[PDB]
Amino acid sequence: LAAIQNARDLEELKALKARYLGKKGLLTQEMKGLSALPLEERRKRGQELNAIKAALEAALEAREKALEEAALKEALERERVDVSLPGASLFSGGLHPITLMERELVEIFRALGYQAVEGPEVESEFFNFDALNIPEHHPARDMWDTFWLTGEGFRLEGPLGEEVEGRLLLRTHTSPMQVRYMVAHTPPFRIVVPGRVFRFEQTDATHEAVFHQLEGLVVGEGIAMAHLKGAIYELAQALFGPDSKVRFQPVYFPFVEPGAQFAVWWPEGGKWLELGGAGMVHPKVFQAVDAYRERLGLPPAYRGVTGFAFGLGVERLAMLRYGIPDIRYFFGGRLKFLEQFKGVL
Amino acid sequence: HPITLMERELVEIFRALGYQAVEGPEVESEFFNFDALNIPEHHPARDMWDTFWLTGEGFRLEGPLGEEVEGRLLLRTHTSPMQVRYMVAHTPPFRIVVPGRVFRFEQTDATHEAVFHQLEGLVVGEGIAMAHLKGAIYELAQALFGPDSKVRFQPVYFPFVEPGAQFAVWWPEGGKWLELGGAGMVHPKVFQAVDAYRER
Amino acid sequence: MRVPFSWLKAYVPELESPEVLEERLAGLGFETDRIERVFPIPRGVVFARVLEAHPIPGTRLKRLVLDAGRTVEVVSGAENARKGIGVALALPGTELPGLGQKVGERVIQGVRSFGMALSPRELGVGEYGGGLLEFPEDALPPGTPLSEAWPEEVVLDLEVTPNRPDALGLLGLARDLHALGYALVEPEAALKAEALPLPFALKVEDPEGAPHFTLGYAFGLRVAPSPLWMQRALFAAGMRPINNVVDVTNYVMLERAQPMHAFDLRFVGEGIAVRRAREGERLKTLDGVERTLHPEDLVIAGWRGEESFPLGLAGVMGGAESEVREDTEAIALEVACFDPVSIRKTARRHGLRTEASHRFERGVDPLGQVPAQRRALSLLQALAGARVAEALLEAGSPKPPEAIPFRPEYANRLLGTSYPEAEQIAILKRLGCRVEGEGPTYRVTPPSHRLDLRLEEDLVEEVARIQGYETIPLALPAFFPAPDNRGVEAPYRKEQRLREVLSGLGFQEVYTYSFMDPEDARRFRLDPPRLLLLNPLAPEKAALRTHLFPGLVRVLKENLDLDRPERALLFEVGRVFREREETHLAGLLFGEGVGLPWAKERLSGYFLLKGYLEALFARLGLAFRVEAQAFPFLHPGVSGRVLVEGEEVGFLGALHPEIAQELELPPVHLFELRLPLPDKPLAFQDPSRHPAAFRDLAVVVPAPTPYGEVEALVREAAGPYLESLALFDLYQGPPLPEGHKSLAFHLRFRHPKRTLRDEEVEEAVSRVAEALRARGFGLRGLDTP
Amino acid sequence: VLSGLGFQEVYTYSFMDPEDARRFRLDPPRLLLLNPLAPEKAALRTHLFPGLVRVLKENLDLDRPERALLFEVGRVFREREETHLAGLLFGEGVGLPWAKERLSGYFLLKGYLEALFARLGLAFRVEAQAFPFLHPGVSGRVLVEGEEVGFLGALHPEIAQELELPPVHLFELRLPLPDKPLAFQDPSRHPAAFRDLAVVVPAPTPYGEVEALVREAAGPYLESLALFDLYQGPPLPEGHKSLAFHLRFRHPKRTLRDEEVEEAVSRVAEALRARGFGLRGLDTP
RNA sequence: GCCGAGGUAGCUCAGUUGGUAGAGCAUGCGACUGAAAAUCGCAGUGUCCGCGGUUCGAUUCCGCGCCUCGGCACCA
Repeated sequence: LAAIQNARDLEELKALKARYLGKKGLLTQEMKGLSALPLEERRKRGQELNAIKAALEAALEAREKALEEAALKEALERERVDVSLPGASLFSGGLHPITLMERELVEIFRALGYQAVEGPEVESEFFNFDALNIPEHHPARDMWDTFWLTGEGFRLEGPLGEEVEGRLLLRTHTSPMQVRYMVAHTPPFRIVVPGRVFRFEQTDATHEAVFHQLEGLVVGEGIAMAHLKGAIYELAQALFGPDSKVRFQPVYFPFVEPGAQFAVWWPEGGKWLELGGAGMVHPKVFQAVDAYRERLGLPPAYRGVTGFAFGLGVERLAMLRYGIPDIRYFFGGRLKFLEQFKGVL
Repeated sequence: HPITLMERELVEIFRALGYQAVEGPEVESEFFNFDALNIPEHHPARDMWDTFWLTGEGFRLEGPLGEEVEGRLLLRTHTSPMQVRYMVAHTPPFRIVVPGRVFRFEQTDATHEAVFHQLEGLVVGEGIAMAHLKGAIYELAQALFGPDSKVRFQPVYFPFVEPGAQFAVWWPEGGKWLELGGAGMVHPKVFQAVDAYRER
Repeated sequence: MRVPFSWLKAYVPELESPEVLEERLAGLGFETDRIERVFPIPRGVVFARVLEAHPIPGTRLKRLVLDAGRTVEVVSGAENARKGIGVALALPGTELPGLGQKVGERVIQGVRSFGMALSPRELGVGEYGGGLLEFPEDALPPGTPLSEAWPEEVVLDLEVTPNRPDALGLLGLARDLHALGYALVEPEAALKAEALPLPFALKVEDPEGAPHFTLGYAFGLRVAPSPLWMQRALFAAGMRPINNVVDVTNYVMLERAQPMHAFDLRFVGEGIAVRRAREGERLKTLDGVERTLHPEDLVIAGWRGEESFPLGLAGVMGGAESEVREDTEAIALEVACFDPVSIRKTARRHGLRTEASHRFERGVDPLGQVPAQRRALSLLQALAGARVAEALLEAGSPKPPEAIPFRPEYANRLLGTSYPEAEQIAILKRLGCRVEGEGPTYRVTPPSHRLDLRLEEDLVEEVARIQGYETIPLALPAFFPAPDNRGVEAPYRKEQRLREVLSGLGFQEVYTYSFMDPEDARRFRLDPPRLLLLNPLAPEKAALRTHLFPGLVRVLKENLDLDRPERALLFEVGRVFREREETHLAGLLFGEGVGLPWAKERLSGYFLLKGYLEALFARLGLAFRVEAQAFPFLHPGVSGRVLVEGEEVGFLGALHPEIAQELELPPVHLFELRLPLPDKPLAFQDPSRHPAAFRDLAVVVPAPTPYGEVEALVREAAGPYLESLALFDLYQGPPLPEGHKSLAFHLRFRHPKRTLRDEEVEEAVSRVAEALRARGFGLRGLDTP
Repeated sequence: VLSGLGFQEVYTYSFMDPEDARRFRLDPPRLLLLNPLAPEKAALRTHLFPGLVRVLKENLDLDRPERALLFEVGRVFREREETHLAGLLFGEGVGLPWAKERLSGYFLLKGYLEALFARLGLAFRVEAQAFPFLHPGVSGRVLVEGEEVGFLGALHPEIAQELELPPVHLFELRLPLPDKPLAFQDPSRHPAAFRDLAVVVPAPTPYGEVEALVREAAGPYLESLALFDLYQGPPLPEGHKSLAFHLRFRHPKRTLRDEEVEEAVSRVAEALRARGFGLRGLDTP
């Protein structure tokens, strides 16, 4: 502050001392002899020249240099700051554990050649259970609890942007989108559809109203059960490491035949975790996609095609992996709870 | 930085194809760099790369399984040195891609440079065939320049591969046939060196 | 290479379309660099016969008398200007290429020059502008145009790879085309030799430098210029013609990778010795030099009884004075196989880049010297008349190529293809191979010229090349990776994830070279560079970076110099070399920093960058402390080392004003950690539901004391039920007992079960009060106000 | 990016209580449930902010945090179904902890917005336009790459009092926003002309107004353009506001012959006069 | 190894009849300033690759090496 700007203007006085001098000095040898100086060689061309000139350097370089040592010292007295002290209060930020858990599972599979599409939350009976072989008055309808919707205005665009005829609701499972994909696109493909799902259920520590699932399929010529066994395994390996096992047991699902429930060995967890349910897609699900495609003048695509699909609730893993108590927490949007997952990669 | 976008994008393209990305040391050692990749000295193959040869005391060049290395010091011309550093430490099969900074003794201009970045990689295992590399190098053309992109394969010479080739990729709307890289079925002598070393 | 089209069609006729060829080759593996049409012979350039050459008095010019089918003079200055040869006359009024100007009838020193005889460059057939073209005087009917016998030419620049040394001669190439379906017309130069003893010997001294040698003898030589088609060829290839004898030496070199020298027997002595050049030996290498020799060099010498003398530097140059010219009448033709490295070093030593060395350094058919002899002598016998001796001097027995396994199906299992056996046999069997097998494993012996064919695999790319790399189908692999490979991406992604966060955070990524100028060590006051380059790009790009900040600041400076930015918050993560090799994270702050643009007040400097650090750290799941500790380069008063999750990984501070002034730039703040930093796993603490005790206080503590001190004490005396703890007000001055600083703390207690009975927060506060007294730290409600 | 940026992700239910429509002064719920979980979880969300603030409140009620900068990206239902991005600011904001002065409020959250936008390769303007729920004096709608995707403002103090909580600032865009492809502009090597000025303009006028005028009158060779000082009062002719501008010219070839920056400045001076905007070197001082 | 040119500031660079070794710009200080831009008025940092010498300043010359260039043919 004090000795810096004072002498830097004061050495500039010397920079102005070099040219108030530089002129009188340059106004002797250059003005008395431009063409006639090499005629007036000894005495004059040596006195007012050579001699005085070295002043125009020693005083220049000294007020230019003998100022840095005294000024640069004035800053050594100033910032004598406390290194440790809360610095500017920037916002941290951070993700939500469903996002980490979801993205992680999205990666695991993408890394296996899978693509992730996302479907509408507000579905329509036909697309949701129906197209997936779940007709009404079916104790299969009793396996899911639907929030049935009502309201005027909402336009439910289906697959190829066309509007849909059906009864409105909130998607129980992400499968509705498994069919919305198959009408719009042609095989083969490997896709995974993550999203929020809605059940008419009694909120507690292990059960919930809203939730997230990730389901997916791989359809194409020649796909076999062996393939789903292959995948569901790779998911066990990348999630619980190289001493992890998978288990398959038959189970009933309207959209798949054969059907099964995978359970995964959690090496250090010591228990046999449950996880999801999958199976080789049902023939009638291919008929519905083609029936619909034809309604839209879209040549049929799933004639000679085989295909498996799987589905597992994110919500569970997110509790097993990131060790959480009750399911309510995520949606109970609480700060001190959420703030523990701001640090996860 | 654009190398990061460009790198990560290419890292994704391949990871999405089942590939893993490992990263190697910048300061390599003659044996690991050209040598282990079938490039002995006094070989006009050595003349295809311009090495910054290094000198200094102190630097400890840990190899694969943390063991120190006997060889002459340098700056990796290509990322291949790490293709072998992987094969000694791990067992097959695997699909990996090794990105990194590379260093050539060259005359800096608008199209040429001193420092640069490459991404190389391999897939080794029982039953892998040329058809497979054709398969991959294609998938890279598709995911980079979309569904009307083509790939072209022509033979070329590389010490570490037999057969060898140079891929060129059709850039639909670019109208030209871009060059890109060079690849090939790995050479038998590169497997011998890895095993020779493993036994050491 | 440099491939004259017509010439190639000589060995493989029915080739047609140089573009269809270029295509064919690049499919075989040869990248054509450029295609060129050459030989645009003007209509006005006709062929004249020189009748006489008379000097024009006391001047250098010569007045030649020609006949473009109608006797006419022209005065030349050129040396080769003599009677007896054929020349290329550019009639007056003839527009020339390399000349640019037009020829006309002109008066020179007393004579009327009717046009002018041209040099190669003048006509435009090669860069040799020091001498007229020289053709056999009987060449073409005196007066016919030259274009008639000099049809234009297409020449293509190939890119022959190092493994293809058979592809350095037209016939190597030819042979490859033949594999695709083309007919091979191998010229048979069958000579007429009479059996008589050759008047010279051949004694080889170092057989592992010249494994295979050959000396042939042709005498009775009628040295003249070489016929047009042969001049057209040599030029067409990018060479200059000399005399039928030497041209036949180049012609066959070009025709099949064989470098050969013809030595005038005059200068041979008793015979040819091939040895290592003895110290103190100097030769006048053909291009006109006195290359003082080294004992590593290999030399072709001749001896006269005692002394042994250098005639040519083996496998590179030669010429000297033993060179073939006008008065030649007999020659010893050299055709040997030299050891690549004995040449490759010698030639890279003397600074030589010969068509012939280049050929030898790659390698030559170690069994093609004898056939090469015949081509050259039969050629020589025709072109130069020479009577040749049926008797060469073969020294060095070569060994026939080794036979390779080759299982047709292996070739297929490798290519993913399905080429039938039969088909793949033919490919090799017509690439000129010895396939002696019953099947399934066949055992093939490659022709002598294919050095590139050692392993079975060399053989597979032979089948998938003729077949086409465009017949290997696309397919993808499916497989369960080996257990140990599973996860190797993890270290990586964690580093990539760091650049991402460092980015959304608010840092602009920079990439700097890894070269450091040794110089900086002093400017930045840091430990001396660990590694240095043996061939730096510049004295300043001499050693490698021990730190990233030198470059980061350097880089910053260059930005003020160019863009005068107001602030910048960059970051970099390159490799750093010293002792070992590490990944480092660094970044510098600078300028005004955050705040309001239309408000006179900013928020910046050290605490800015210090805040950006804690912001970062928290979002990383890691613990961050900066403790003080001056570092050589930083500023003494604002310098501390970064402490992540317990440990010291780097520093954070300002810059030492010495350097600031030293580098013309103002204040900058920076840091450099080392990666990877640690990773602390998710510790899920369930929070309580019952409220918290919001109590509060302040401490006096001595001026030059640290925050992290008071704070670490407060926190461990607070016990387990403390929650938050934040400094919210600092104080310097009175009402404080001079030389102290009041640090205000928002406290906060909470029980993870029932609530806090208050008297409990009190006794808690008691220990904190206690440990302050037990340290010399007074209060507000107890010790100073 | 919303995360490294400095926003803590929140997830809220998609059920809306019909009730809010009045509290938050917004258009009536489009869909209702036939079997709601509770009268309050009866219809679905037309906006995300109701819940974001709701959620915030519950945090004061429980944790008494000092500030919070959250963000959410759930599904919103009305007419069609969309993805929305919203987030609210609150409390003291950035600044120094041992310094009595903070930096926060609207411009804080407004700055975090432009910070975000830039790192997105997108263009961002906030033009004024009171919205039913926001505060009349601090309410404008977000304009990304030319278009209106949402709003940014404070809260209508009616509701603040209605909900026991203090001032909050928020925004809600609709996704996806656009994506502008890489336009690689090569920069020049020759220095730039650093000129400068100030404009008087009538009190209730907008910044984005003066600025849009300045910029298109500046011509093609303008580079940067930043407000660096604002003024309310005398020596100004009562009821005006002096906006100071750091200008900056640069030629992508040769340099600028100065008299050229001048004639350039002439058009800017011109269009200010042609609008009623006086200067410093010409119209008020 | 070669035949001839450039290397001038905080950028870009003409560059000689050497006399203001700059000009476009851009840089700092004293009036105008709530505060900055034009005007005013004032002077400047610049190893002119690095070093040997020459005039007054050492870039008009002449040395060796440097950094960038156009022609000699084969290289992830």
